[PDB]
Amino acid sequence: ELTVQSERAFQKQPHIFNNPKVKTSKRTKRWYKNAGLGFKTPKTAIEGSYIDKKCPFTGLVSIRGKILTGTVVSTKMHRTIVIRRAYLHYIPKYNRYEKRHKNVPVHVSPAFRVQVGDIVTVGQCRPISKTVRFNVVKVSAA
Amino acid sequence: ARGPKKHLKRLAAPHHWLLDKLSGCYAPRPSAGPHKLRESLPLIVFLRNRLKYALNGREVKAILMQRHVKVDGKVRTDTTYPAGFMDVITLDATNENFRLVYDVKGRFAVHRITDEEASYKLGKVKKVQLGKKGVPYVVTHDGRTIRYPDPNIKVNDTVKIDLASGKITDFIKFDAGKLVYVTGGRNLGRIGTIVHKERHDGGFDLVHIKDSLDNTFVTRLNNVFVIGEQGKPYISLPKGKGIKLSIAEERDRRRAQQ
Amino acid sequence: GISRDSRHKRSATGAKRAQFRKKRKFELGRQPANTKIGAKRIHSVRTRGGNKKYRALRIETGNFSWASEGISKKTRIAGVVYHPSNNELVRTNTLTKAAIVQIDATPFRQWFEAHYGQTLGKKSKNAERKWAARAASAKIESSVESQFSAGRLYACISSRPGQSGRCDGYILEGEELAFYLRRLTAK
Amino acid sequence: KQGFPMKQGVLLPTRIKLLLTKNVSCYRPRRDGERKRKSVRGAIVGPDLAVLALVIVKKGEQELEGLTDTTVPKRLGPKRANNIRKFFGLSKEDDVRDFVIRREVTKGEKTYTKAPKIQRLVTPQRLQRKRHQRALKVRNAQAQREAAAEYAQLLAKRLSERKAEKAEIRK
RNA sequence: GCCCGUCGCUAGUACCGAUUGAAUGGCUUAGUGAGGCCUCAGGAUCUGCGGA
RNA sequence: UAUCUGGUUGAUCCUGCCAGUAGUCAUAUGCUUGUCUCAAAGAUUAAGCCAUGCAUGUCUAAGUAUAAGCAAUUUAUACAGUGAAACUGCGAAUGGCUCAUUAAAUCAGUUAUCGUUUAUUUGAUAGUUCCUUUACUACAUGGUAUAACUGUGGUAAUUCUAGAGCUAAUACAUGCUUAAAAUUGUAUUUAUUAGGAUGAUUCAUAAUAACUUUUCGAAUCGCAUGGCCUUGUGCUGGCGAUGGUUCAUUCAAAUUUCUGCCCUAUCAACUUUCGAUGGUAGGAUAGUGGCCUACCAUGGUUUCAACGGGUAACGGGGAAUAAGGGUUCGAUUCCGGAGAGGGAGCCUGAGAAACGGCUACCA
RNA sequence: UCUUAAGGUAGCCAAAUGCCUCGUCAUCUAAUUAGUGACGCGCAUGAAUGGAUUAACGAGAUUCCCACUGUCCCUAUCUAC
RNA sequence: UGAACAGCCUCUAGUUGAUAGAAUAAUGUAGAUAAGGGAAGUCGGCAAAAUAGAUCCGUAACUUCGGGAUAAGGAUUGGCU
Repeated sequence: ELTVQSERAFQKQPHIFNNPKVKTSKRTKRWYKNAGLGFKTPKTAIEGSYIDKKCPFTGLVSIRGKILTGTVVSTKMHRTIVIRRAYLHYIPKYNRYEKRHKNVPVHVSPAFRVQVGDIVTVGQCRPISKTVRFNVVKVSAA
Repeated sequence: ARGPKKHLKRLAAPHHWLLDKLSGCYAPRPSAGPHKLRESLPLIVFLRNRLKYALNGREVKAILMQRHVKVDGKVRTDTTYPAGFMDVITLDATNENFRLVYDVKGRFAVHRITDEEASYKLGKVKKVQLGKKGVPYVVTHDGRTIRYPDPNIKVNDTVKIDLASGKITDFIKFDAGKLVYVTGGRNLGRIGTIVHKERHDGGFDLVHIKDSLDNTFVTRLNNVFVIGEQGKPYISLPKGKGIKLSIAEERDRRRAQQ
Repeated sequence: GISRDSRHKRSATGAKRAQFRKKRKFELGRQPANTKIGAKRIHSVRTRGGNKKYRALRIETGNFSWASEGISKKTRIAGVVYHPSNNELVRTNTLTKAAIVQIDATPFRQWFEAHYGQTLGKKSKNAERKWAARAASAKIESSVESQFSAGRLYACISSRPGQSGRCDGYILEGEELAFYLRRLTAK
Repeated sequence: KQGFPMKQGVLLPTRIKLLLTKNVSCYRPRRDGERKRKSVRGAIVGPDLAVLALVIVKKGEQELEGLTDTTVPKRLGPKRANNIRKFFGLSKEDDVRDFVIRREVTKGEKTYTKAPKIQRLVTPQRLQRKRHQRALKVRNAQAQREAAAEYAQLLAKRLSERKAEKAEIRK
């Protein structure tokens, strides 16, 4: 999207009150956190204008469980991407490996600018959508 | 399965109960209590098969009902009360007094104690919170809850609880040197001292435990139970003092004490 | 009963899942409350675990909070004017969460007059000293300034009448009030 | 005929089946929650009836044999204390243990009076239980207050120790 | 010496085959749609302006 | 216990299969049949149909007993012991059986609940129940039923019951004895504020303004009957059982991360009308979630085998046979699923889509 | 073996061409000289005196099926002239 | 109105001409309707009935690949805001 307040509703962090009766500085009160496990919260998640209630840093979604790494293969959806987690399955009888791949839809916060082919690390969270269960926490590309 | 399960079969019973596999279809399913269904010793198996006092379940029930038997400081009458790790079971009519504890093989021992020690028990504080009205409280591994603990008492410590009244007699912290009781895992019943922990994020924490004979092993922090100072236990340990010698060493000891 | 299981939805790969188990109570859904206005009528629905839920219909009044002041008063509901999900709820005057509604202004107006001693639109010594201490508090923004003259306050409903039985809400203010007013006047 | 009772409320001269729930006539449930579809008859009186049960709201000028001429006395008198008080016109303070109905029963030659046990009857047992409840609550109140004060003093001592440690630090 | 195929008899197996062939099961468009449930009402009757 | 042998030829050397050999908690069957221990056993075809009779009922000292029952008030005039019948509370959602349906479904290992419900057990836990703010309260304590019963009956018939008169509660609908310590409980909901622990949180908890058709905060029961005198049926007083809100515990439940399944291209494109992938918002849920709904973008899977089809396919722990590799089987004693002829709906309950529970259709 | 100039080949058929004939078998129906599919020693089928098949088309001929109805069971009534 | 120099009604224009009056018998000619059944009628579904416009969905064998096709089979249809 382009404008912050796009949908038919007003986008704001729940239980965050601007207190419009105070003329303080910085003209905003954004609620963030640190996801833990050493995952650094980006400065875009620090200072940005979006809301994305599903963001692990600003939204009310907590990262816990399996931490995974993949390479994205699709970014056409809205604030959601699909990663191809390649792995080598092992057949015991023939005592050698075979190539296999899995696609796990992973939710992406606007704090990152992801591109097809990058390598992104994600973490398990509560079911975001029917198939989406993870959120991206770091990207890597060059 | 459209509700709670109220039956247990002999094969599905935990192995350390040491029930035989051919006498009866079912096993005594523990009722709800301070401890889990596993890693807990029912009074029926502590009497009928451990102490051999009663020959049948009906006689175990009669013993329980005439109120000779009291776990911790309170009399128990249910046939299959889940007496857990450090629970003290009295049997005041025969003047004995046991504290449950794991032998080095990994089973509930029949270790007997005196009343001067039965007047207390230890518990690994498993959670610390602030309850209602801002009051802090601790909850131990046997579901027992104590309000208003010392602020220095944190999770993974041990709290000494008087059976007369739930109150913190003292506590043992979790740090290098403390003697610990490995309650869980492949080292069920082993006793040693802590040299250092690992403290992984998210994953299960790890501790490196060495014993009197310097046999270093590793165990998850969820399966340890610190019980006293360095070589200074706060409880009396069963025979063997939590040292597991090899199979050949056990055979040699058996043949030498034949 | 309405089933909440995903065993009936098509798989992510378009695979038609097969009927595995008959429907179950621990995944049952219930019909929407569709709470209207006037002549409070709350039906109690038992929920799993022996809990109680207040399926509200025809609610009369609700507790609405002025977040800048911190106070909250019971107030009669004039009616919905904008709903982000569906305009049908606006048309039929349905009370659900995040509904932008008009409510009465007299309780909040009287509270403002008795707490700060000012007026919108248009006596004891302790009262005068209190108003002097609370001076420059009539700096309330032009939106609500004209709102109280209009006699109705725009508030967002923050409760779930189909769940809690109450239609509690909070007064629109500042940026969000301006956004919702712009949506109303977008023509 | 066929023994289907007339249901109070349904307005039709026929026999129709309803889902009879709890607290309704013509159906005695056997299980908690069960509702069985029985067959009843309408409140409309019709030629299809076999017996019609009537109650004499006002007696006529001539009596009947197994009727107003003859009365059958109430089998059991009041059993609760206040029911006995109201039925005998007792006041707030009269004893009720002596007015109780002493029904005479004779096993052959041995006769004895069986009186109902009085429930809701104030008794030293009940008063003792009430006093015990009061004592339990007040004891609990004292215990909680003293424990709260003790932990407050312990926390104050701990914070004083923390201040002493802060003073000791920084040389 | 061996051996091939047509034809003739017997037996078995499968195939094509008019019959808009026939059954059994699964899914499903469309039409009809019981039933319990939620809900708008209806309020017999019973009870102290009310309640069920 | 890392082994072979007979068979194409006049004879030979090979490929090659047929056959022989041995095992099978692998079945049937034929013949024959003394003893001991042990023991499978209507799965295969028909999850086909079922006569009949059983398999879920249950009480103590401790919910209600004036049975017009038994035995006694040798303890008692309200009762006192036992006790049918019945109301009440629990359980009947466990167990047992079968393997039909199921091919990322179940299931196994491994994860999460910072994503929720949880009867019961265990351990803690309601001076604010005068708050509608000191009699709403009768508080030496409150109200009405109604069961059980007698009598009148209907039906060929059912674990059918109507009309009448009785009567209790730990059944229902109410309701105080809480002083008053500070600064007004708890429960619900909304908005605002601070914030010992975790890797991490809007967490735990606390403070405000209120809302609530209002939850809970003991009118229950059995024993022991003791201490204080200003001796009154006064004041205090033990052992318990039952009940109760919140939190924790336990028994669990529901979802959930990764990985893994037989044969099929004579199944290559599939999902996307009207849910498909995702976003916003709301309902719904016990709770997350396209679980459902409205608006919006056009997405999601696939030759690393999708979608479709078959399975004589419940999955696993495991079984038989094997130098090493492996092959075949696993209906079935244990774990987890699913079913009660098919299918759906639902009451009660903490727990059911429950079938030895109902509702309807089909057979 | 007689004989012709050659002796009906490919094909097709009780066909609009088959006397016997309502041929024989199957299907369609309760019942079928009808329809269709087969069998062909075909009185007397058959190759631009064109053979066979053929999508579409047909105010052509024929059979069956669904719907539909006074065609009929079994008739009755109404209006105009 | 409607797709429409279709059908129906009206404007300018033109006619109101066709022997007429009274009754409402049979049989007629033309138009119709019929309960239940639904071709059993008859040589034969002859006559009649049924469907029908538009939008959306769905559409087989066969094929000369162009068609078959409006295949078959279903749903909606007004007014007003």
